[PDB]
Amino acid sequence: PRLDLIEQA
Amino acid sequence: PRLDLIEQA
Amino acid sequence: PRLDLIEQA
Amino acid sequence: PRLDLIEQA
Amino acid sequence: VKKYSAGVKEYRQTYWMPEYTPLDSDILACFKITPQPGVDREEAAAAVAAESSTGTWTTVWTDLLTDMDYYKGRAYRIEDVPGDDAAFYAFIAYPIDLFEEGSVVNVFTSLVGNVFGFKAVRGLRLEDVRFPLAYVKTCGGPPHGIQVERDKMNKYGRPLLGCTIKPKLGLSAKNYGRAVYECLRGGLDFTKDDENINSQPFMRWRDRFLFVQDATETAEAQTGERKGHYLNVTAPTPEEMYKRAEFAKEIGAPIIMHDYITGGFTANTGLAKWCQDNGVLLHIHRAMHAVIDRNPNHGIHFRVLTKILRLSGGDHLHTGTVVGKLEGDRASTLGWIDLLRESFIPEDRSRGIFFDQDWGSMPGVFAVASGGIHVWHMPALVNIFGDDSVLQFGGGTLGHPWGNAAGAAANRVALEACVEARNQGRDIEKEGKEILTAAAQHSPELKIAMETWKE
Amino acid sequence: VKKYSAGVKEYRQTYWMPEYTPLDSDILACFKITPQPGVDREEAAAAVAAESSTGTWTTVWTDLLTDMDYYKGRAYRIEDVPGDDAAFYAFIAYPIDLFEEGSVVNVFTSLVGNVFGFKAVRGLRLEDVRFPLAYVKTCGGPPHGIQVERDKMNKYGRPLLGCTIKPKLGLSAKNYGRAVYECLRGGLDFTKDDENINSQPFMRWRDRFLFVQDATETAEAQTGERKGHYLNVTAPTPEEMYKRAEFAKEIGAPIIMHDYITGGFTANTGLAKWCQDNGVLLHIHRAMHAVIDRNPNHGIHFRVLTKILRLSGGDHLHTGTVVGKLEGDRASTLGWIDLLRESFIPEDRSRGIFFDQDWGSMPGVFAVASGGIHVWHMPALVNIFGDDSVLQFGGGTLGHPWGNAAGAAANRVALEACVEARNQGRDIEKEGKEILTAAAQHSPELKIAMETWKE
Amino acid sequence: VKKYSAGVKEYRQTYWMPEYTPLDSDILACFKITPQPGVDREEAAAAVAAESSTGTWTTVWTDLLTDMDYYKGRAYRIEDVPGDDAAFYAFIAYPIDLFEEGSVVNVFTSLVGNVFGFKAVRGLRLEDVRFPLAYVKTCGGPPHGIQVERDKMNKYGRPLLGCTIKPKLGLSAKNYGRAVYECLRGGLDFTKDDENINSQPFMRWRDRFLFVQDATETAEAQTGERKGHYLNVTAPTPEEMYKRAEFAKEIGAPIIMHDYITGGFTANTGLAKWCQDNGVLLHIHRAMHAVIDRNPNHGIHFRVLTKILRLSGGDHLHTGTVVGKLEGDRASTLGWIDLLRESFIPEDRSRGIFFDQDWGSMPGVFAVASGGIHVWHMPALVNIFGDDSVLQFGGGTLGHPWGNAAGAAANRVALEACVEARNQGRDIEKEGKEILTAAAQHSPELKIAMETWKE
Amino acid sequence: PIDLFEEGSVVNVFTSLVGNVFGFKAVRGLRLEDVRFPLAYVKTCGGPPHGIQVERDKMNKYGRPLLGCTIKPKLGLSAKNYGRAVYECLRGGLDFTKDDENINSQPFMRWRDRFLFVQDATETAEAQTGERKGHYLNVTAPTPEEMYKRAEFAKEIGAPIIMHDYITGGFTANTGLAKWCQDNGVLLHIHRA
Amino acid sequence: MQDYKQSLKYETFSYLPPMNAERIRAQIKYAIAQGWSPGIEHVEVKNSMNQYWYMWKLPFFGEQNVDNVLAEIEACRSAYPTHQVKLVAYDNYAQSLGLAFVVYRGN
Repeated sequence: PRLDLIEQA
Repeated sequence: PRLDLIEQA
Repeated sequence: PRLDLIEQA
Repeated sequence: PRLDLIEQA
Repeated sequence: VKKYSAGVKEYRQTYWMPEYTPLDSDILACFKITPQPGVDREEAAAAVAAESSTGTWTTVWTDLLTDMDYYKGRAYRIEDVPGDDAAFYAFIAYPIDLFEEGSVVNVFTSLVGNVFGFKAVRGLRLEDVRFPLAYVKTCGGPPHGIQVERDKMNKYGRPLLGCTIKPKLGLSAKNYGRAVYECLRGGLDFTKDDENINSQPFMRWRDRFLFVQDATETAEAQTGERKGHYLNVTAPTPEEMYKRAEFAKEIGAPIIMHDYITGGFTANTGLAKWCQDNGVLLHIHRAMHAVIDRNPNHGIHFRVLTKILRLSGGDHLHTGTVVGKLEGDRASTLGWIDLLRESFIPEDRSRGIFFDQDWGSMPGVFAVASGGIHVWHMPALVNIFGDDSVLQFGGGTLGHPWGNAAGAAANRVALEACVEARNQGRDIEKEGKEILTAAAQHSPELKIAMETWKE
Repeated sequence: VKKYSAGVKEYRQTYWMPEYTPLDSDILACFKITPQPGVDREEAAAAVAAESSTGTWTTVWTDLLTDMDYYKGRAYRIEDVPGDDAAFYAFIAYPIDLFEEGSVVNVFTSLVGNVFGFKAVRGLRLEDVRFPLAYVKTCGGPPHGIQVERDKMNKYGRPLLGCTIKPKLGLSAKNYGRAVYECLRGGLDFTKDDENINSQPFMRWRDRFLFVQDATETAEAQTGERKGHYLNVTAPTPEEMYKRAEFAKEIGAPIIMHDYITGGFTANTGLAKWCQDNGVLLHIHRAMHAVIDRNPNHGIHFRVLTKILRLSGGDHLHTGTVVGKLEGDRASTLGWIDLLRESFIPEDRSRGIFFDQDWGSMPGVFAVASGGIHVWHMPALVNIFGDDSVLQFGGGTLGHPWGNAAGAAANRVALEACVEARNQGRDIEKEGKEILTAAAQHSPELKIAMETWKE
Repeated sequence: VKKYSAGVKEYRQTYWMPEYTPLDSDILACFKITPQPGVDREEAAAAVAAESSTGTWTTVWTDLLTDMDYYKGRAYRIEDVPGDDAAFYAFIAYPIDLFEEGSVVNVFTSLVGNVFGFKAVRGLRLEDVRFPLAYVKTCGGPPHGIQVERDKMNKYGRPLLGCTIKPKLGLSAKNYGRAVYECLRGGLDFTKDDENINSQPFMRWRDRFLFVQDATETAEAQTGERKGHYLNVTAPTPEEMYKRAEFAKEIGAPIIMHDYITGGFTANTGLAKWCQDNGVLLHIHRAMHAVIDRNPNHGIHFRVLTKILRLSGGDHLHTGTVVGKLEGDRASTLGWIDLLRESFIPEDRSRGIFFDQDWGSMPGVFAVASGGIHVWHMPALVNIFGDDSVLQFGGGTLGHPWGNAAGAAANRVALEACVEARNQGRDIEKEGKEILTAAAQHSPELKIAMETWKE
Repeated sequence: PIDLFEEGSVVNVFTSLVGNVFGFKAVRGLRLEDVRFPLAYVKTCGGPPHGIQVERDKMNKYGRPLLGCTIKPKLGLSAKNYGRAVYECLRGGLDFTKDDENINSQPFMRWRDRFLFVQDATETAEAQTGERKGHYLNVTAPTPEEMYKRAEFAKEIGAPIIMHDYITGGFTANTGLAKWCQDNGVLLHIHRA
Repeated sequence: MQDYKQSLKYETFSYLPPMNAERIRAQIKYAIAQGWSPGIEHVEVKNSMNQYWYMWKLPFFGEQNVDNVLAEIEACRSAYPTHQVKLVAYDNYAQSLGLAFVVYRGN
């Protein structure tokens, strides 16, 4: 979850 | 005000 | 006790 | 100063 | 029921007691139920009673461990809604034992927690709540109330005058104090922080409190009248809220303000107790009320929110302005103003008062009027609200062509002329223009104020 | 404007900026405006922008002391509402400087304070708010979040199972603990206080916390699994709320619960910070949401309230059950569950997501399902919510014909069978009955549970 | 009266309202007035009403600043005393506003402050006080009450058994613990400090608490039953009293004791609130009651003192033993035991109950019997007091020929045999000897105990 | 002269010697090579809270150098995974493990969660090896209040040792921490970032 | 009414019937499909509630073969036949476990 779908990605 | 129109009155 | 003999009852 | 030269401006 | 039988059961069998006579200790609630076609009135009323109190969607054995007859909430009367056949009033009695003493939070949570989400109803409107005297005595109430506040501020014979500093956001602390200073020196009793003014990068709270207190003291010395500014202590956390309140007390600020719905009941109740312990007047803003109170079919009527505020605690409560409201809603507004200020409000359906509400000795709260009001509204405001009110003219003061001091003086002259005319027995609303015009002959400030905004 | 001219002016001249491109730091709001015939869209949008930010009903000179171009909120886009010609979406940008950092209170108060009361609009609905990452970082957020909570409770691979003790009110502390003990020993991860359970004459809070903790520890020893009970710390005052939270920590309770709307944002935010400082999990109940969130034309959509809760702080949030909701509202529900749990939610109008919402590193929150749900709902619940959820079966546990322990076991078996079938690649909702029926062959508890309530 | 006229005036003109109907909120008092020949009944009643509330010996102008009609206490009914023509009952109503909320001190001070000193009366006896439910809810009440105490101590189905350590004074701390240890291991639920045991040179309190707690824990391990000892926290100052209470909590003592009259109401009320906050049971001793309550013509009836204790707070109250009392005073004793334990006590003049007393949800208090009682009294004690009682056998335990452990066992066997016989439907008082004799055949301790003291 | 300096203040002495002479346009370079601290000044300073001999007695370690390990990667691990790495290192024969200098309180791993899991790891390894174990919990924090809060929590949970960055954290914070460590019996490891 | 029998539990899936090889395999396959790294932990039964079980070797970062995971489970079981054995799946994006369940109950 959390970092998987960040704005950067 | 206040005591003039109490339930008792 | 307690609730058996309340004012409501 | 301060608000005069903001990033938005 | 004496034996445990599992499974789903109808709410009517237990929670609809048409022959129940409410006790004096009971909390009573009036809900306007707009049910979905196909659902029975009694079942809808019983379902609201069960889910707001002790009921469950399915039978649980734990009910038999206790006496549900004593504890349960019960719907006891169904009535038609005059002129609306889609809706009916359900009257539900709640035993006082169901609620934490002195907790508007708990009572509020129980009544509005989950009944509003029923798929059975199209809409649910909590119209009125009868708080029994026994419950009222457990609540702190207003820290001071109308009479103590008038004695503390040495203000008698007229409504108080206030102003919200404008623009709502954007001013530095020193400029904020300048605006406060000008308003107060010109004849306003109070000035206030906007509801949105807490602690912002453009103006940190501690800097604001310092400059405002300096402004308040300077104006007080220059006018010979007591002055105040409602410093907003609404804060992210209770610790922050108390810190700001303590600083206001430390610097000698007589009054503070809080947003009781957005800040929350728990914070407000604690603040109200703090205010009583420290001798600080508490002004209450009602931000978010329109989200909850506007819709006549779904939500909570403001009269209920008014009762909660008086129990939770505030010396002033924002009540809007009846001038905008239509006559149908005017009587309702007069209804909650009585609830705010009176000791005993008898039942009156024409005014939306469904239950006799006895406040006993609990002090009354100042009704506060504000909005887009200006000098021309003064006669109607004085008539409707009377002396135990605060009239707040934010734009009507800072929008005067000659600045805050002239705008304050214009409002002050208009208020005093209306009060003097009322005391002389004139019908101030009928003769409002003549009264204001006569006063303007001696006040250039009022004269141009009357030219700035329309009658 | 450079010169002071007193008098009333149109909001459009200043607050309608169709050519504005929002900055990344801006807070964005989407309001669904249902205006009264005769009022212009742009003017309605500008009026909402002005009154929510820096505007006044009349021109004030103090505007010239500051730079309104920098500070003002601005309506920047108008859009039609698909299938509803009476309403339009207004998009308003608010500079981040307008808000106290780390204050959901302040942002919430500003957006919903008084625009909802306009006579110009028939209804105002706040649909979505874009919280920029810069603002998000100032907020505490969930004290732990999904991953930390799973590590603390050593729970992996499945949704957690909970139960609210029933009846909501009426049980003594010792009987309350008995019910908690039976539920926990039977296979539930959690039990919880009802939202209405605070401190009542029938059950004082300190007695409740003591017996519940005893029940929790006994069940934990007898099952070899970690257990918890959400002790309700919702209280009349912040001092009382913290006292109860401290006692829960002192006796070793892993989790507590709070009502964030009724208790209030200020209390909740302080509690969330306290929870992080003391290592206590925080379950958030959403009492009153239906008052504010149900009406599609007037109020605040729950998705906004979801974002505020995640910023304010909670490890669990009650989200209702999608099983009842229709497909039109199902996608909306899936939308706020993503908002609750995901790191980056892209804009998706079909799901009601009007803005890209970036949470950065802010932890996700457990979605909590409850209501009149029972074993038969399990397949759909596991499908819709997934692993990072808490399924709460109050009536579905205490309403089992064989008592709490059997009811807990029935729910636990149903949950595990659904999870195992999902992992094996079966379509659990399509094959739900077959899965449950197969599991029931090895569990008499589940078998009779499936007979008690209907499919 | 509307105008100020100085000089002495008759009390009857204002304070005698024969046609007054008391409100539900009113505090009512029944005084038995034995007036001096020559003084009029109504004037005597009015004089008591005036001096206990708002009256003055001479007219003061300050009366006109307020509304004496609202605030004043008023005598509203005069009744003859059955069989006593020298005395009459005066019924006086006091508006609830006259009293500090939650203050038994204030109410008590007002009613008994100076009326007892009148030269007009030969004697004044306060017989009963009706505390309205609205006032009752403001008072803390018992920290736990009968049901919570039974749950905490896990004691059900019988009266509890206690013992006061003897000699009242003179024992060292270690010897005191030895006596406590022997009593508890032999089957007593509780032991207690004597009322005179505070902190003396022969036995400092901290040493006593340490050895007693060691004794209590050792006996509890050796019997498998919960044990307690009422540690006396009565102290010279509130600071000292709280220090001792905190140490008892720190070492794990479940129960403490206080002398509420000699220690004082202010100290007792604070201790009762502390006990609720800390989960410590509170036993209340009634030292000095006989000074105030014995004289039937002058003083305060114990029933009034009983009501004050229940409002102030205690989990147990010493009530004496009805065995000594004559049948005329037996019914009176049964009357205040109902007041101590019941929720609603209806008016009953035969039992000395002059007003309906509603306690609402306020918990009941354990009635405690003690004195020169021994095994032979057991049947009558169980009959009169019932299960929700504590029977304390100080001399009846430490005076057993075989020591404390045997004496405790003898009392415990006698109690259990009486309870078993009562449950079987035998008339225990009529068959007391036969019951005790039958039990003694299996208990050598009871057998010789029955030989030590006479039937 | 010794009178020029606040007693017991490495800050003051350091500030005076390195405050502004390094900025002279007269010199191309200035290098402070050595400073003789007189015994009279030394006695005014707190010094190491325990020192080598007391530390060996407290940890019951004699006859060899102690062995430590910094958990890697420096950043990125959750608290529970951090404890797993600590547990494995300690059970295998290391006396100590340590937080990286960059590990303070980050979104991926909040300090309180880290201290709890690490202490659990330390105690489990100690039971399974029969040797005393420790992990240098980093208390370097934004403010002194935060630094002391973390140190107090380490003491509360029974952590024998903590670590601090004395240059980046600063001398004032370090000196206060060293006095706190002596008052509370906690060993202090100093990183020289 | 049936009386509910209290017994120790083992968290996720412990309320279901004990898993055969097929059910266990499906869970591991699902974990790999999610991109999670399977790992094995083991502990003495009395220490089951500890936060930190023993880690068997290292997490099988990037392991795509379920059979390798199952072989490791057997190897851990052989080394520690009295210990409970738990399969975990590390989710490096959430820095949490995607799933965890006890494969062997111990003693």
